[PDB]
Amino acid sequence: STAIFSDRYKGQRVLGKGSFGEVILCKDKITGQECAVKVISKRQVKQKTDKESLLREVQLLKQLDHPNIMKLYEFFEDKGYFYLVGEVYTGGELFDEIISRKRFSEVDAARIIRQVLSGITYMHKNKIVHRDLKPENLLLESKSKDANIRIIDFGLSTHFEASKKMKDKIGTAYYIAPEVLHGTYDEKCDVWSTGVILYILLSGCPPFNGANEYDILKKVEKGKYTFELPQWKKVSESAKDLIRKMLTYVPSMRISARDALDHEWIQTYTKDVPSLDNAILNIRQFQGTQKLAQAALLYMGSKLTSQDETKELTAIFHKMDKNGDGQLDRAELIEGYKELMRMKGQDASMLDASAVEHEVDQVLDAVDFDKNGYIEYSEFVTVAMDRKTLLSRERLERAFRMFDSDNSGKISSTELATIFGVSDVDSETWKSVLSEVDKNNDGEVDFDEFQQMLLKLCGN
Ligand SMILES: CCOc1ccc2cc(-c3nn(C[C@H](C(C)C)N(C)C)c4ncnc(N)c34)ccc2c1
Repeated sequence: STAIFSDRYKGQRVLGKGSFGEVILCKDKITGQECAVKVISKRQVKQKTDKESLLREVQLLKQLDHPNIMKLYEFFEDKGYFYLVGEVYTGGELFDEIISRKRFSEVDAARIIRQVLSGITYMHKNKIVHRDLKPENLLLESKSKDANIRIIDFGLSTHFEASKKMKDKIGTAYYIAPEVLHGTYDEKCDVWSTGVILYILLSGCPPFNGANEYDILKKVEKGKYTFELPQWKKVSESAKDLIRKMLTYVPSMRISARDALDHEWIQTYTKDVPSLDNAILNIRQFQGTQKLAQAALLYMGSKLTSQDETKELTAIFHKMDKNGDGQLDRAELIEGYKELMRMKGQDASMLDASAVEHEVDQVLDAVDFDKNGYIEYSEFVTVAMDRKTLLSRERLERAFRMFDSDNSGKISSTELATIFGVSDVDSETWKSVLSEVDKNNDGEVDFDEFQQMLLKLCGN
């Protein structure tokens, strides 16, 4: 009688890893409506509150409505997962659209920040705090150029513990309010994060920066920042005054979301403004660096998952092969692949039996052999996993290219230091690894070299 997610929805495709879980594009089996489902693994994420409190929050968020906040439609739960079913948005992340623009002025910044403050104000009225507000939580509603910003992930932080794994942690330290670090926080922390994002939109650099996560956290905690850089000369006084008010240390003296909406800067500039060319270049650099460290971490992770899943799948099938001749049929292959999912959460794309039948067919319709006869599972295993190895190898490659804006084919030692600082790989550890692959003292690596470093940084 309790509703089953897969009874209602089929998976179309994965949309990536978000905070607390993967997101999958799904479709209602009856009505045909498309949805973006965030699937949270119960094993991998400790809850902060009881079930009663989670349920009550979900019920509230189902009834909330605001143009700058993601719409939530449905909530499911079974033995291992939460399924959070929201509206699909196709505009991508705000910053990925900002990097691909000729001009960007304070008028562009003010319109974006007004949308963010508007969504935030509304949620604070409803006593919902974000805590983790950052640029990848700002999606554009569509590919249209006038598109509304939809803030994602309101509600989650209250109920779920943040990951301390670096794959999940990257990019977060720049944005977290000081009082979150120390444990006594309330809705003002969201003004702080919004202040950091605005600082970044108008200069291209984080106001609190450092060589690794803990050095960023130290800057945040002392709370000092300056507008002394060159690009701050191209910016109105009123913009810096707002930022000062939003990055006020003691939360009770910090400006509220609502009072920020009535600020001179927002009033004036969301109604003869020079472009901010110097900020577009730095944000393009900043985004590129952030995106490649993520891809570096996700690539290392999927290689670790592959090692785990390759050995496990082989063992499962050996048990199944009773006669010991290596011959299993598609139905057994499906049963073996299902069992791998029975004890693993990395394929949130494999939501049910029919997602797995199709995925076996795809592997099978590559290995060439017939799916109505018996099969050599050894072969099947070696192709199934690579459809994540090659798949992930290609996603790293693209971010390497994206990062290499001069198409030089290479990343300097200085740039590696920056990528590995953001990735929290120890300086001595990656230099050590660099030495084992770059024996010419070029002080630069090409893609395959950079890839070899990462395999050596995840025990290969
Ligand atoms: C209470 C929070 O419940 C939800 C439900 C669905 C969610 C869906 C997304 C989401 N994530 N993504 C993919 C994004 C990015 C590619 C835009 N990242 C996380 C891989 C989306 N793309 C389009 N529309 C969406 N709604 C999303 C993010 C947070 C969500 C939170």
